[PDB]
Amino acid sequence: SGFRKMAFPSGKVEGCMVQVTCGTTTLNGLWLDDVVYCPRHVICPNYEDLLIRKSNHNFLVQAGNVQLRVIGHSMQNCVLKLKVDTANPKTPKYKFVRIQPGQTFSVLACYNGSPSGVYQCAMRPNFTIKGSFLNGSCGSVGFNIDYDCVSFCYMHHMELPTGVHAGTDLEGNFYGPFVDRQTAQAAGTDTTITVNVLAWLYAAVINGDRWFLNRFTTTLNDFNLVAMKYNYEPLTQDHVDILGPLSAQTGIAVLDMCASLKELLQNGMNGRTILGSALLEDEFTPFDVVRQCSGVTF
Amino acid sequence: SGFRKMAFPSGKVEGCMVQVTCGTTTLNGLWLDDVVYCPRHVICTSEDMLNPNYEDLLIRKSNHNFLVQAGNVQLRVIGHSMQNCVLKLKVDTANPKTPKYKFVRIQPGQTFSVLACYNGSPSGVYQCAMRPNFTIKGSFLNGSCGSVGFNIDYDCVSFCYMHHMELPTGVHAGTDLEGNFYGPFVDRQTAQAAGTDTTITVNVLAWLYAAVINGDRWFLNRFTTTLNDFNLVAMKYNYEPLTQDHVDILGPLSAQTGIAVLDMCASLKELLQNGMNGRTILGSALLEDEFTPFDVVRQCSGVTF
Ligand SMILES: O=C(Nc1cncc2ccccc12)[C@@H]1CNS(=O)(=O)c2ccc(Cl)cc21
Ligand SMILES: O=C(Nc1cncc2ccccc12)[C@@H]1CNS(=O)(=O)c2ccc(Cl)cc21
Ligand SMILES: [Cl-]
Repeated sequence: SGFRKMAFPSGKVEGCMVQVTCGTTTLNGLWLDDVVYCPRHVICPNYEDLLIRKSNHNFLVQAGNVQLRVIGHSMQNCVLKLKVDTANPKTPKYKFVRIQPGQTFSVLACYNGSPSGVYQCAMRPNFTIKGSFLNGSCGSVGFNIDYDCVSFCYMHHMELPTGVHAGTDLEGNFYGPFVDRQTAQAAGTDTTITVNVLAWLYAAVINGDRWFLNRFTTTLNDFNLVAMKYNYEPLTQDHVDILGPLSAQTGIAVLDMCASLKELLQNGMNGRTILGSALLEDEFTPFDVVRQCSGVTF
Repeated sequence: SGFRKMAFPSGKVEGCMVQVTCGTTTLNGLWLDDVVYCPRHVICTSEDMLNPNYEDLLIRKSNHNFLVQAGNVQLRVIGHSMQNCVLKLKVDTANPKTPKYKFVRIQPGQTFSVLACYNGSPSGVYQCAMRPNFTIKGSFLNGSCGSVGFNIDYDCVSFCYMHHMELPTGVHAGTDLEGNFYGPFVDRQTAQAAGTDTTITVNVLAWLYAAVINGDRWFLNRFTTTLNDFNLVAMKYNYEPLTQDHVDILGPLSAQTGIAVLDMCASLKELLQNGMNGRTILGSALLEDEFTPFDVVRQCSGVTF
């Protein structure tokens, strides 16, 4: 029993965090094999023109108490790749993956190449993440684990005026219409991740919370009109298929659960909570629910 | 900016998790130096759980009855002893991944990270608090016994909890790393129930200070309160009494935001009376009590917005 916002064990990622310093700027880097990946804004804009003036020795890379020697540098989109003289002996099995909005991941928040905390979060539909980052956190990474393989999906670049965060995949491509510069940028109007709320309703049923269930079912068309009114993301047939296993485990059809969500949207919780929350939670995917309600280890 | 339920990086603890098997029972163990620590109920059957005589079950065991597995390597048990509700298995190999560590017994209201494990393999990490009724609202399935709670302030890991059992309400009970249970619990399958739980008042106040640091003041009011009048109201909402120690502990956050502890207490009094009226505080529609004053100072900026 119990349902918590659970992050992946961060150990495989901790052994990759380094500190990158260029002039007065200090941020975090990801050391995998003989390459350190970090936000290109560490050199700050006309980035290729600023980088051509730099030499390898201008980049100071520190791994714990050891200084790594930079022997090459190149830029890939908004990420800077620093070739170092030593391959990371702690390099795990890894992939660079680009995630979609609604997908979740663990963030290992770091400062000065030293990990300070781990939390779970989701890529919002507006491509921002509601993280917890202070100055110096740039270069902190987001990841998932599949058995023994770490899939790096996010590198932190910036904070927006509303306190939300923006960053890139590990190939330097931003999530969202953001740019790495000091300019007027704002997060778009956000929406609720509907498939995730439904998965969390299934998790509540598994944990013995059924007060919100009713005898009614609905159609995908009728429900999407309701979702559009409450700033909820549209629910697709793919989402319904993905929720199949949870529907079979609890005996509650996806459109049956949709009618419960419809009634919660039109009428509220009436002083009640679901899994200790007075709001509808959307940062647990269907897979996160299945994994936490059947202990998958790494 | 931002405020999340944040756990400590678990790497230092992952390198200590092992699997302990005794007959048909399999659970987790903590390998530090040449000792594996695990719940003593690993020597019990399901039948034994009603009224187990641990001393009588343990005397019938030899070192080779305990199978300890660290990754793909079997560790050799060369000694065993019981300390309260923990079993200590002396092994032939010291853990090369043993971090700098301490065993600390925490008080209710204190928070810690939990590395949930199954078969000596870590599956997830989450942050939680020792409730005033000495239980924890964890996320544990069968096989999680032996999973540990810890804090890593600076570079030393302070082990504070080892998981032992789930109570009928779905909440969890366990011990410190010396085998002493938190709460009036026993490692028996006897009728045991968690006491009525209360809200950790000092933690809710700390989280209200965190909201002010992050730029939100909608809930403040022009009133103050005496400590006694605050407690008379708070206890009607099942809130823990606020002591002078709690007021002293909130001193730094009061100085950082310019809001006196008893003025923040007055704001809490009003929040309990009125509810939130469709508003949220740090993305929550409930009053959060699983962030200590120390957690807020650690995660929040030193400059208020
Ligand atoms: O956004 C940025 N950093 C930060 C990231 N996370 C949390 C922070 C909390 C406080 C202050 C800065 C934070 C920087 C500097 N600020 S900036 O000059 O506006 C900027 C602009 C672009 C890029 Cl890609 C980066 C940046
Ligand atoms: O509580 C116990 N195990 C578990 C611990 N954590 C989460 C679980 C979730 C599902 C099922 C079992 C779980 C066991 C067995 N059940 S028992 O015989 O009641 C029991 C009693 C005491 C002691 Cl110390 C231990 C136990
Ligand atoms: Cl304590």
